[PDB]
Amino acid sequence: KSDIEIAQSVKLQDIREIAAKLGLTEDDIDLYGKYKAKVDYNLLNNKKAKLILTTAITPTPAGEGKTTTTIGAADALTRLGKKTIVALREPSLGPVFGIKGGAAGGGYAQVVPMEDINLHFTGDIHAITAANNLLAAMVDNHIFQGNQLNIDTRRVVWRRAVDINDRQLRFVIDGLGGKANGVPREDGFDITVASEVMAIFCLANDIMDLKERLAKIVVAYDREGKPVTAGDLKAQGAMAALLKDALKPNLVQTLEGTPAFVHGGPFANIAHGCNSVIATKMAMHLADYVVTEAGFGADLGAEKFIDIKCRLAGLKPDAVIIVATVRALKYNGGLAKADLEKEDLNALAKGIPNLLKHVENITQVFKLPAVVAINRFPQDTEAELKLVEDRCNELGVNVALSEVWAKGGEGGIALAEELIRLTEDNKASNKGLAYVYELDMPIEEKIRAISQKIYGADDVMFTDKALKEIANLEKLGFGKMPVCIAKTQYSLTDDPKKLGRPSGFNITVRDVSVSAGAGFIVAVTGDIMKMPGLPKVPAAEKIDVDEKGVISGLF
Amino acid sequence: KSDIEIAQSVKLQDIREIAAKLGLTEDDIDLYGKYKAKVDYNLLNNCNGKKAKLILTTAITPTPAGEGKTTTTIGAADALTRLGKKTIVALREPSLGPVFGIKGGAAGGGYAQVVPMEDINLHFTGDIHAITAANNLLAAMVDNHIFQGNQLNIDTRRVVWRRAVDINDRQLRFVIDGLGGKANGVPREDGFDITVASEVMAIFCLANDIMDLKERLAKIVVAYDREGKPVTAGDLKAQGAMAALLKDALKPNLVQTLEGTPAFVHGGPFANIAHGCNSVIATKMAMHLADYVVTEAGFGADLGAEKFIDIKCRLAGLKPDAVIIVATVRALKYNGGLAKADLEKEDLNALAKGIPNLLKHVENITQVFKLPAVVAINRFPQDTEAELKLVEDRCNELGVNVALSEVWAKGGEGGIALAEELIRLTEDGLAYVYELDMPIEEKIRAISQKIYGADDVMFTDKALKEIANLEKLGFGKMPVCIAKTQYSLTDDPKKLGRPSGFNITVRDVSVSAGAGFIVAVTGDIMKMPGLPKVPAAEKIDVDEKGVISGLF
Ligand SMILES: [K+]
Ligand SMILES: [K+]
Ligand SMILES: [K+]
Ligand SMILES: [K+]
Repeated sequence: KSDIEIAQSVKLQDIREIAAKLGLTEDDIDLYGKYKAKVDYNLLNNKKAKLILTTAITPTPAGEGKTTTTIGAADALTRLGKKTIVALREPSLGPVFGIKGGAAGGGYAQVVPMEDINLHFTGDIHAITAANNLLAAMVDNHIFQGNQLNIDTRRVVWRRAVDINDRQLRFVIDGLGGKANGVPREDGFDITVASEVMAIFCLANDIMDLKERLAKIVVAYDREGKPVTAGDLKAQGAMAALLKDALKPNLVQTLEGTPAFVHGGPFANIAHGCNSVIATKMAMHLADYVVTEAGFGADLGAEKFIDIKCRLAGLKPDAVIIVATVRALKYNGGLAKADLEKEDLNALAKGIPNLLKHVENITQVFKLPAVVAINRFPQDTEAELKLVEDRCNELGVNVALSEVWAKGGEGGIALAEELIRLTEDNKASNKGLAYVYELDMPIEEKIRAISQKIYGADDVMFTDKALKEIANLEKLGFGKMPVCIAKTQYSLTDDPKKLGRPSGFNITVRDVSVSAGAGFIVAVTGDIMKMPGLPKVPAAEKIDVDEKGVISGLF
Repeated sequence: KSDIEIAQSVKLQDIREIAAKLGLTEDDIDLYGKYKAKVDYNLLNNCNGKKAKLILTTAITPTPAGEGKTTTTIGAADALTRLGKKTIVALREPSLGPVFGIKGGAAGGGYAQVVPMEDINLHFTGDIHAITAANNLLAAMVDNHIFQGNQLNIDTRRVVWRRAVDINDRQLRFVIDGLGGKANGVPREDGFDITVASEVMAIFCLANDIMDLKERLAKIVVAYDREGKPVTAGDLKAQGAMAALLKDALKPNLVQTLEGTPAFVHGGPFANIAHGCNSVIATKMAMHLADYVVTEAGFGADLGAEKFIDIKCRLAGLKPDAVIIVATVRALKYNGGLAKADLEKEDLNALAKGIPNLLKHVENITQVFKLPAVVAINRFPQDTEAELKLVEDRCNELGVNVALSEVWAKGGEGGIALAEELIRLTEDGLAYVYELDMPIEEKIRAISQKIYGADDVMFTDKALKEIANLEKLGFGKMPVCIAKTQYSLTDDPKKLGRPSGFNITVRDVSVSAGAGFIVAVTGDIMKMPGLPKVPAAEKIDVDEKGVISGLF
């Protein structure tokens, strides 16, 4: 019984009745069909919820069902009589046509309508694409019309975008055709959700902060090295006007009718891998418990959820879910696929340190309440689960068995109860929030602080190129903001083949740039794909529509 | 009072009420906010009309300062509604591009508007994004096929498909893509057009339903192989996915006039390289849901009206019941040589030198297309009683009445005389300029001689060769779409008046095999406008509440 079969076999509730559960009326929402609606963001200036973060262990090529657990947890809280909202990211449209689409969640833990969310949804990503490309066209128009700001054509760092998996646009030359048609320069397209516009869209408090952030975008450098901004080009009003409706969070729902926001969807390497701040804040204003998540494992996603999103937005998670599976741990202990359906306590024993490292980071470094969610598969023996529970309990952390894939909200009551226990009226902590690094430190000491404390690196090495880039960013006033580290998700090191809990290793930063409007430094550790390619046989080939307009072949 | 202020000062009816006027339940429509809806296209095949009376709004040869064809189009519909006739106005959705370069504008004007005006000028219901995505998906699939082995044996230098963005971006007119070594694609020359110039928009507009959409896309010629044979979107298995991307967009957008007349706004191709009409599915939907439908075509009757009949009506199987030809006194005086500025003071000489242009359009409609015509004049206050009488007198001598229209100032009240005449014209086989079985040259000669009044048509040696390749490849039974300047009946924009003793020169001929017509270019054709020195974008702004200002 497919995710698509499951999603189609369930009568969804009209979105006005889902909105009713949040005390929203016809006047608070803009409908986009029967099962989708945008919530006016002006509600946010007239108490707040407990915030739960769903993160996970180091990911495998397949998955650990993080998003599925994130949905399942919210459905469970709802059943226990808690007014709850699950907040998630919108997937980009590109992959749907290359390597198949997929569910928001899975099993009986989904957010729906599945088909619309995968396609145009409410048009957020299209608005973001238009804004990015307007900016680019305004940069080139300015150069063409006389280049008053003295932009060095070879130093425009702003890139164009489309939400299609198109390798042909990674490296291009545009502005050709003689003097009436542009001025030649090297350029390229990123997949829309990699644009700084998407990261900014997700870190904005409101429409005004969006506009002020957009204005700070560095689009190019002039001929003596000084940054030129979207503000210099007077683009920020037009971009924000283009993003006016998009920035209203999208209200949809779970298979059990828990209210749900789907909004924003940045990269989790070159950006912070979270859904939008405005949506998270909206959920906390309308509910008593909010469940959300961040991309990849807890070394990237949660680190950036806390040290970037929470920091700049002024939020604090009240508890963290660390998702794990017996399979993924045994893979981390070096068992190799196809050999993972059999019980192996030795292999599991060698995989647990990874989980423990992530639990240690959440409980000791970030100092947050935590529960471990094992997504129970059928072949998970009684001993294997007991083993995970014992090792976790020795750090003082509980394990909840999650069966939400198979049973929906009923399969995550134990997790939900633990989360209620963990967050029990004890907010306390006038302290504030524990971050990995402080803002006033130099860029290399933040990268070092993250690499050592979170990844468990001995140290971080820097190339001469990286070092020079850091120096010039310190000068230009960018030395006092969060640092986003772009590395592989499949390992705690920057070498993806190093599984388990690696030690006696370093990270190596090869490139450092600023997302000035987003408000963070991006530190790349090698190669980061910004535009995926279509396979030999794209999924598009088998996507069809019939006489009556029903789409087939997306899943 | 400005157009946006009027559009923001009128209290609009919930679109569900508007839908009810047409007998549509909750149920039959997808709401996009309180004042917009998409109507399900499965209501077509549904049952059986009982088709409406179809009214085509066209115009004289345009000047830079427009003649308000759209406003008259909206007003004739509002008038008809006030005369108790169940009416829908059908219009084109405008592209986003120009709004950020030279500021947007009303859908119509004055008290003859379709609204919400802001939404229509931005993302609306997202139709143009779906189109852009479909076009750009196909382009990605063409390149992927080449990158992955190139079974179809495409010549990389003969990929004629082009990418799309709805931004006025001259930087993308001419590009090289597929650079960065073997891992990043295959080098070729390429470029973007503005989205609404893509064949996907023309096909979007000519499709009868979702199955006709899919089958038209399959026939898109994306490239040629190394031995001259066309490769298609169908060969790439792209048509299903393109249609999936366009599944919702293809449902017509139901909105309203200021007075609450049901309006469709849907589709919007060029009127030079394409046919300049709103979508067939929206017109057909309107003719199904109503008794009168008022719609329009881009530019003057030599371009828009010619193609509305010879391309849209031919392929869609429609027949207009009457034609409105819009003109103004100022426009005619301009066309009779009077050089701007003075287009304010009376000048019965210059008017009499402009009128022939009008009479040529009237002749083409009433004698060549053999259709009931009415000339509607958008009366300005500075128009003298004698100027207006001279236009009426010259028109009455050909058998055509003149209705004074003041729908700009007075709304539907100002189009009563026009509407009453339309009722009279529609109470008291379609004639095409050419037959499909004629060769391409002869079809181009037919339009040029009968409609523009040219002596003959000249072709370059390149055009003759291109034409011949299309004849042999089996594209010779298709309608022909002549792309040329709108500001003149010739292909020289300077030639105002009713020019005599001229020829047209066809310099380039290609095919939109999906859309089903040949495009014949006669001069420079700008498919991607650029931004001015100071883009309108610079003064567009949004406040903490999320109100946009500076858009108009
Ligand atoms: K999507
Ligand atoms: K560049
Ligand atoms: K538009
Ligand atoms: K080309």
